[PDB]
Amino acid sequence: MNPIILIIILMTVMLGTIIVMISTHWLLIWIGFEMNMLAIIPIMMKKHNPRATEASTKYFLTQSTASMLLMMAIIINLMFSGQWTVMKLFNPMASMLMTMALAMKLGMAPFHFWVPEVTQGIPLSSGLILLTWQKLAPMSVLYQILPSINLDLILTLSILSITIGGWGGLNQTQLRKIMAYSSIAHMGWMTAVLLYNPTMTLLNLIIYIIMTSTMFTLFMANSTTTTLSLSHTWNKAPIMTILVLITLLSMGGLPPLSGFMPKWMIIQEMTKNDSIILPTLMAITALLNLYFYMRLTYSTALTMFPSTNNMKMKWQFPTTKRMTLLPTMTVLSTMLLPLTPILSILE
Amino acid sequence: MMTGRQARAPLQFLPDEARSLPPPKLTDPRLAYIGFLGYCSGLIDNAIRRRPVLSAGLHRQFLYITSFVFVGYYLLKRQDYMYAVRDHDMFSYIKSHPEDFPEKDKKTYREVFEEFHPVR
Amino acid sequence: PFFDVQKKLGVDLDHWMTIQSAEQPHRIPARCHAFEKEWIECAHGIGSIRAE
Amino acid sequence: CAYMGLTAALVKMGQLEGWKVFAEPKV
Amino acid sequence: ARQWQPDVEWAEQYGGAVM
Amino acid sequence: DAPEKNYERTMAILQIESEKAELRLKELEVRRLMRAKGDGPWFQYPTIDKALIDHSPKATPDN
Amino acid sequence: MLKYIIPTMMLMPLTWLSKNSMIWINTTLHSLLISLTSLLLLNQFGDNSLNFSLTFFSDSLSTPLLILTMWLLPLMLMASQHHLSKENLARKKLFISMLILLQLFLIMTFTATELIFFYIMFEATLVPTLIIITRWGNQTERLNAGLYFLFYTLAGSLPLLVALIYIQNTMGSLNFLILQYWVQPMPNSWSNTFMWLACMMAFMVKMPLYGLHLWLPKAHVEAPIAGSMVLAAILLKLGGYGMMRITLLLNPITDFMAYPFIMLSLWGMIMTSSICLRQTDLKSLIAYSSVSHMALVIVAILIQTPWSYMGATALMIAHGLTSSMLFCLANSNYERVHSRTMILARGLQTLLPLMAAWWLLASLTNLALPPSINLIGELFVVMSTFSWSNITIILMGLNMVITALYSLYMLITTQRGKHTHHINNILPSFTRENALMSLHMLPLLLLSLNPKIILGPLY
Amino acid sequence: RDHWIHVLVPVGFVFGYYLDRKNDEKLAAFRNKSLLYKRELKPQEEVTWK
Amino acid sequence: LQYGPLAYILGEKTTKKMTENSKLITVDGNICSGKSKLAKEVAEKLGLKHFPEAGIHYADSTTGDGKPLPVRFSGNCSLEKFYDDPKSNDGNSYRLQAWLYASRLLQYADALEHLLSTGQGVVLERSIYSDFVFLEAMYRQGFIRKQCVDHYNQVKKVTVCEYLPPHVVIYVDVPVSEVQSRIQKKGNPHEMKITSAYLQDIENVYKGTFLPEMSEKCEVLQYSAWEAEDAEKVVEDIQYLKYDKGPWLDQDDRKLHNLRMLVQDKLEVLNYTSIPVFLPEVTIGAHQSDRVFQEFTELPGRKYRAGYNEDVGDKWIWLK
Ligand SMILES: CCCCCCCCCCCCCCCCCC(=O)OC[C@H](COP(=O)([O-])OC[C@H](O)COP(=O)([O-])OC[C@H](COC(=O)CCCCCCCCCCCCCCCCC)OC(=O)CCCCCCCCCCCCCCCCC)OC(=O)CCCCCCCCCCCCCCCCC
Ligand SMILES: CCCCCCCCCCCCCCCCCC(=O)OC[C@H](COP(=O)(O)OCCN)OC(=O)CCCCCCCCCCCCCCCCC
Ligand SMILES: C=C(C)[C@H]1Cc2c(ccc3c2O[C@H]2COc4cc(OC)c(OC)cc4[C@@H]2C3=O)O1
Ligand SMILES: Nc1ncnc2c1ncn2[C@@H]1O[C@H](COP(=O)(O)O)[C@@H](O)[C@H]1O
Repeated sequence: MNPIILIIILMTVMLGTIIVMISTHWLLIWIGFEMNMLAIIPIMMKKHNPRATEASTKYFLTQSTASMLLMMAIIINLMFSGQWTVMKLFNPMASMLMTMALAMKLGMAPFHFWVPEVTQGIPLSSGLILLTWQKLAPMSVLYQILPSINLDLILTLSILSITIGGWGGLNQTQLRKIMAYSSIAHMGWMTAVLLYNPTMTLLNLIIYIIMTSTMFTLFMANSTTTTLSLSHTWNKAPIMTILVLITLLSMGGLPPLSGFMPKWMIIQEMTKNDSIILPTLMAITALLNLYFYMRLTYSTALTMFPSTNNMKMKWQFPTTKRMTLLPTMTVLSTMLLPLTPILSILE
Repeated sequence: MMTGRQARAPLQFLPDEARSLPPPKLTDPRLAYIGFLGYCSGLIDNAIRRRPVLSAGLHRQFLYITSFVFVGYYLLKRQDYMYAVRDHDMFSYIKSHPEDFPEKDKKTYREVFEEFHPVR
Repeated sequence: PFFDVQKKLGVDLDHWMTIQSAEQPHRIPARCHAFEKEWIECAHGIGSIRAE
Repeated sequence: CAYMGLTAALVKMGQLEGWKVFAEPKV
Repeated sequence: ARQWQPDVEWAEQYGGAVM
Repeated sequence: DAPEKNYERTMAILQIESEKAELRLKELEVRRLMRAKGDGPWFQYPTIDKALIDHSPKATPDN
Repeated sequence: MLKYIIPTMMLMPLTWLSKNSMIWINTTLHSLLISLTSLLLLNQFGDNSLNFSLTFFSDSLSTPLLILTMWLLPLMLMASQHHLSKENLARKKLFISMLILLQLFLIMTFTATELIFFYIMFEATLVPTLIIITRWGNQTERLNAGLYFLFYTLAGSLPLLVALIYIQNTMGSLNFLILQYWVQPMPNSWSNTFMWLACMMAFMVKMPLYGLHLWLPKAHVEAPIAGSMVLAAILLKLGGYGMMRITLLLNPITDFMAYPFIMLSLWGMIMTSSICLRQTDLKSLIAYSSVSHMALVIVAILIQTPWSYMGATALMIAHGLTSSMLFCLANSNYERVHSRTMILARGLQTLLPLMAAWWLLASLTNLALPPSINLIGELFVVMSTFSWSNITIILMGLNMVITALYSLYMLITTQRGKHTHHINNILPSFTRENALMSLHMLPLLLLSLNPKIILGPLY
Repeated sequence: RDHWIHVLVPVGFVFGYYLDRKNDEKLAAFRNKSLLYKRELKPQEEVTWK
Repeated sequence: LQYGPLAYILGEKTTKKMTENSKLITVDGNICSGKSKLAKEVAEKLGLKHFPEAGIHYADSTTGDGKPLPVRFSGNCSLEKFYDDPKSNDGNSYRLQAWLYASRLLQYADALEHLLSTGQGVVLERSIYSDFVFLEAMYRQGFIRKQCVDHYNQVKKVTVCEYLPPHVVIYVDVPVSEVQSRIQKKGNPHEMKITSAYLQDIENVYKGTFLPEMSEKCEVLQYSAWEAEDAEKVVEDIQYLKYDKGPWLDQDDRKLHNLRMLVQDKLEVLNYTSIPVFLPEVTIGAHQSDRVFQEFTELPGRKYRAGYNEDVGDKWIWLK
């Protein structure tokens, strides 16, 4: 791909997210999602292989169905309110359809069935874009319509996402599918605290984006897409195994790491509202994703591995890959918990 | 929660009334922890590119510490501002609604009857 | 997030198609112009909780 | 025999002490 | 006498499609 | 440290922590009442700006 | 407490900027200086605890555990420096850094004024311990222990987290100083029953409890010597410290919720002590002895009398020193015979007389020979449990037979009898090893002279 | 200094001790104000403790 | 980086340096074909940069001081011990073959980098398109197992698709009799142990597999030994070739830019040489891997990145 055209297409992805973030009219929200989808389709087809065409077709169909449901929700809002402001909705049917459509755009359960496939078919940088930047716009629309969001629907979608993201990644050896089920579980964690405190939703979104960006940047720095190729990293660069160690421990929620920061605050904002059972079983399910993270770093990151002779050629060359923001993102994804009251800047 | 407050003057990182609040000192322990995060970032940057960790790029580690302290100073100003706004709204709401926060009568323990549970 | 760029920069990107009571071409009223004007002037500034 | 019975006991005591699982937002 | 490490038998359990 | 120093330092610690605990309970109650009634500066979800209304004479009179 | 945290952190530039042949000497010297500094915490008062700041405080419960923690680091650096000789220098500094980080977590775990900072530091201590055990454990076979750590996370620390956030919402604070004066009685209800289990089961697994002790004769076996020393000496005692803090809030429901778990310990110390009579593995025998001694601390905390708390904290300090010395003796034979089998190397008093003297002294402190503080803690717990119920003395005294029985058996098997013929690499005792045994035993013997500094806040 | 590494922990002690004294002034809201040790100040004295 | 996407934005195109002399010419033959001078003779008649045939230590010649590293560091394999015992116990056959194939992949990446960055054409000896002609000739002799062939085909499938075939393949006809005559007249006591069926299998995988697949994607020039003595006729045949086959025709600035971004990242070229397939001929254990890695760190100039080694005399590291 021509780098000028790549810059233009990435600016169009960013422009669609910005149009969803800033616009007051529902048609411009829909336009921003259309622009974002239309622009992100070539980023997935960067390498031009049939897995990326399958992934882009599945992503197209899911985001197009979600966009049609979003426009039907906007249209029922126009029936029952005669106007177009991006605020609370004026019909529970529009509320249900827009919550369903945004759940399809995020990849929340029961519409999760594309997120492990599409992330598998596309490269690591486009999977980084999909799992970080493509979460910003529907969380903004959910942030603005929360007076109309049905609590039972958003909590059903949230805990279904957390259970399916927990019990879907236990079986996984592919790193992109582990990140995709982790995505589904974290979107459940973001949307369950949405009607209680949306600032903690934003906190979970930013800490998730930092940790996911750290993980995909380490994946691009090591060129590892599987568990077993990740095991061959200590004999090439030993620090990269340490960084995927501390960042995967952070994404499951170990104290005293920074990825313990959001969900603890989320539990802290769900017991204020007298919900005890729900964050309890929610973090019970998060213990399962932490547990396969601890298998996936105990059994296959710490204790050192059989290597191959051609690796001794790769000792003679350093990494010339641009590891952009990787030490900053690794420090922020691990050592940020002593600054836990920074969350007030997101209020 | 407080999104109707910063909707009258939107997209202000630090508003004008934030200048009525005491800014953090440069020896703020939060800001010192942020500078330590910058030093850790410089060490991880020399570690991932196989440089001498404590030796190479002292100007680069200096810009890491400088840039994290620089960003974190304004982040801590906004943090202190938002907790000050939270307490200001709390106190003005309690003052504007005296019926909802009654001065409950303070009883000393000579009138308070607590049930004694013996450990035996 | 709703980063209100339109009010911060003072530009009118899409406030004009938002309601029926806005300035229309050739001063065409909507059929429920008066009702929507009354409801908007009722609910203005009091927040959505008090408006409902 | 174990987890079903413990869960049914939890639902019984949620009926008794008033445990909310889909609790309405109050603060 | 030294520390145990993964052999081929331990390492091949993480090389398939599914765990 | 002197017993005076530890004693009075303990009293200052207890003052600060009792004030913080009372303020946390008041923060909970303020958020509860402002979500219930909507009459405070929090939970002010936006409505339509009434400055967007065209108050000009229109094409037809009955409006 | 900031005159202790900052030198412990300055041990990190001390261990990474030290010359390659000097990194044990420098860390041992400066950690011994920190352990000498650690005696300033003995400024305790008969009414008030020593309250440093909003974040840190120290009564007479936390103070001896702090002194034992700051004393344990030089001993771990001595014990673990032999079997890391052929290690990489950077990996050796990583080991020392994880030890220093574990001490750093512990010395502000015991001084935590507020209970969720206690929770953060409490569950922060598991990570450097985990990395020390699984990166330097010399073999790793943990097929059943993964599911048990999942059980620890499910039944333990997470209900504690939800319960502490609930107390934060109800009381408005988790400062232990505020909770001394704002404690409400926790009455009989099902909500308060699950509240009690949430507040207690994490610390029940950390002690460990009988039936929940399944991790401890694995994690002690699969660990290096410094990991086993810090598990036996300090990391079990976090459970007892946390119980003695959290049982303030659990009155009076504890007075009928203690009855199952007390049984689990009173019978449990009968079983695990008996289990020590059939151990092939010496390190597993010392592990089950640690369970058999922490059962008494569980009972003494749950019966919540003054004599029981005094005996429980004295037993915690004494058992920390004693069981750490027992693991160091087990390693001082394992570094020679390269197997943990207790019937392999016998008759070692014929070969190592001074080391057999150390085995004899650690056995006599293990079986609570008076006037040692093992016996003082054991005895005060037995007195308080006699005040609880006059029949329990049987279950005490029978334990105090079997506790003698495996203590001398461990002495008789390893040190007495006929020496094993086909083992000829039994070297004389290095001065490092005898220094390690003496720096365990001589503080343990000097604390018999002045035991009042290890009897807790209500001495 | 040829032995500049043996002053990391001890100065790290003293500085730590320094910060402890620095926190005591922030906890002096009841210096000579408790009901137990309230007393009039002696001549040539401004505080009862530092 | 020196070259990247910004240089392609700021105007550095590689059709600006793509003249008629920019030809990747590959010279191929049997073990003693005598083509070693012929390639060099092409490099003194067309003005091209000659690359010698990649041995075990070609990566050593590219990095560091250029001197060959010890065999425990680089290779862990021996050509001469392969000549002695081709059916060895320690698996030297396929381990040597895989190390040589990774060396050829590194050399071919170097050749495409030099071609795309300078515009100067490159003459190679037995490139990555002609390495399996040893492998199958080993596997027809039973020197290696079937799993080694499957592993080699996986590595070749994931590495050879990414590149472009050469412009010209020059093959040298030297039969097995003349090869063995030049071996006996050479004087290497290890090389005089090479059998006849092995050389015949080399020549059969030449004439039956390599050239019948390269005769479509490029232009073959098949010479005998005495007519390859004259470089002038070979160069005369090269300079009157009408290049109309192969994917060099549809090469714009974008495809050649992506290829140049591929070949300058040497770890990305060598990415799938050590694929996670634990084959015992190439599997090093964990403790030996740790030992040789900690010894390779202690080699002078190898501890850090290249501009960051005070022992070899790097200055101003604190400002770098
Ligand atoms: C603050 C100042 C205080 C000053 C006073 C000191 C207070 C006590 C300090 C520690 C006392 C024990 C020290 C020696 C034992 C450890 C080393 C060892 O084994 O050496 C063998 C070695 C002699 O044997 P060897 O023939 O040369 O070589 C070894 C053989 O190959 C093989 O050996 P072996 O089998 O032929 O002979 C071993 C034998 C084996 O004998 C036994 O196992 C029999 C012991 C049990 C039955 C008899 C005692 C029953 C209890 C009644 C007595 C205590 C209360 C008395 C008060 C009145 C009544 C209430 O053990 C002894 O003879 C040791 C005598 C002392 C035993 C103390 C009780 C140990 C039993 C377990 C705990 C019991 C409760 C706690 C007691 C606490 C006492 C304060 O001794 C030495 O070379 C001495 C080294 C220097 C010792 C310095 C002691 C002070 C250290 C503290 C420094 C800081 C304070 C400054 C004071 C400095 C004073 C000079
Ligand atoms: C309230 C919300 C308001 C908005 C808040 C801000 C949200 C920030 C979200 C960040 C999302 C970043 C997505 C990735 C970057 C976008 C462009 C991109 O993809 O760059 C990668 C680029 C691709 O180059 P290419 O040549 O295609 O690589 C293939 C490898 N041969 O190059 C590479 O592949 C090089 C390898 C390293 C790339 C690392 C990129 C890290 C980017 C994330 C930084 C951290 C997030 C920002 C801070 C937190 C913000 C929430
Ligand atoms: C295999 C996976 C995913 C995990 C589980 C696991 C390890 C590594 C090590 C161990 C382990 O299981 C635990 C079980 O229980 C405790 C409990 C402990 O404390 C409560 C404790 O403290 C160090 C240690 C242990 C085991 C231990 O050594 O990796
Ligand atoms: N399987 C193999 N058997 C023999 N030689 C090989 C093999 N693979 C590569 N070669 C190389 O090919 C060279 C022969 O080419 P030449 O330079 O003409 O002698 C040998 O010296 C080896 O370096």
